[PDB]
Amino acid sequence: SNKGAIIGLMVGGVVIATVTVITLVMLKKK
Repeated sequence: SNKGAIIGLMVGGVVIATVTVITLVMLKKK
């Protein structure tokens, strides 16, 4: 359908993956 369609999920796929790492550290402040 579109080879570029995935190129847009690059920037949106890294951010959501970064916040997940920080979240784990948040609760670690226990």
